Amino acid sequence: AQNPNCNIMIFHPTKEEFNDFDKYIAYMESQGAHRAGLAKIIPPKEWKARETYDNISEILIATPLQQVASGRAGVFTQYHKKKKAMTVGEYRHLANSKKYQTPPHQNFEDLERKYWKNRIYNSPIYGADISGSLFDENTKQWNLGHLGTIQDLLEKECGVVIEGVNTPYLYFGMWKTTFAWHTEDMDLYSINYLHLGEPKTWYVVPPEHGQRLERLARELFPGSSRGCGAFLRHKVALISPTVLKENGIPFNRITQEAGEFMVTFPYGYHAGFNHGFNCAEAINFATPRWIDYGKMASQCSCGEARVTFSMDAFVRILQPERYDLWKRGQ
Ligand SMILES: O=C(NCCCN1CCOCC1)c1cc(-c2nn[nH]n2)ccn1
Ligand SMILES: [Cl-]
Ligand code: NI
Ligand SMILES: [Zn+2]
Repeated sequence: AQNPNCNIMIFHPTKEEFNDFDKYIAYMESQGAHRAGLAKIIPPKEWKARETYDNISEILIATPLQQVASGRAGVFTQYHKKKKAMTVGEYRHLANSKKYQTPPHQNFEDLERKYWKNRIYNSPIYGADISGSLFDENTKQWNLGHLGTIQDLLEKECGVVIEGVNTPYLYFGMWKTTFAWHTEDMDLYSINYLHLGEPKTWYVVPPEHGQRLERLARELFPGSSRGCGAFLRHKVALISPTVLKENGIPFNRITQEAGEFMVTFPYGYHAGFNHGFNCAEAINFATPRWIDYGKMASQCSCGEARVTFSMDAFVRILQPERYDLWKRGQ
């Protein structure tokens, strides 16, 4: 079996290998990449996402979110407090101000130590899930706005015809901006491109051990767990690497730099944080291997995890027994 220890693998495709997205995902899986839950792809040197990031400051962040924590340094939840709209220009200036700027630090390890020690005592602000794309129209390989849609995959594999669209989203982050432990909706894949700015650190649990993380989260967040079996889909819970190690949870970590793609695989739980001002783009996608994960994915039906209208058809076709209850929760 390939990649039995479930290590995060890093790939360096040639321009020739970068010309067929689904073929290269399948190649990475033939080498065991999916067993880690996450892989890094470094594009060939000749490729570029866009020629210049001039004027990015004109994009509007309609509802910036302030991430307020509760709990202890290694085990906390975060809630989002809505802020007034700001442009990316205003947001970048805020990210770089004394209150929010990255602190002096020796290396990535020192910065990670500072994050887990101090995150709960600050409330960083970020822009999340902004529909849009920063790829140039003339970028033909790995353009997240021109990938095959999840609907077309489902129609090809199952012979069904469904409504819905699949479009990319932008994220603007700053030091300590945090993404909570989660898998994707319907346990889909995701792909994330870091367009500009400072790095993003990722943590990931192998899909074959995802239930261990779920059991620990129930133990550590008992009130939250009681409302909803699938409360990790609320995307509110953080658990540090030290606490994961104390409790025997298998995981890995890797840092993504500007110009690099990260792919998350079906049922790979992930979390992480930004080092400083940056801009990323992400979209969900599917392959034939995803279908059996989609059929078995847990659902939040308690109200909290309000989803996209695209997800209705996925539940309706793949999980008919669950559909009515899930709908009541929407
Ligand atoms: O999957 C993630 N977020 C949830 C997407 C919600 N769906 C459903 C609603 O429409 C947008 C897509 C995520 C975010 C980040 C991240 N990177 N920088 N900040 N956060 C990293 C890894 N995963
Ligand atoms: Cl700090
Ligand atoms: Ni994600
Ligand atoms: Zn719920």
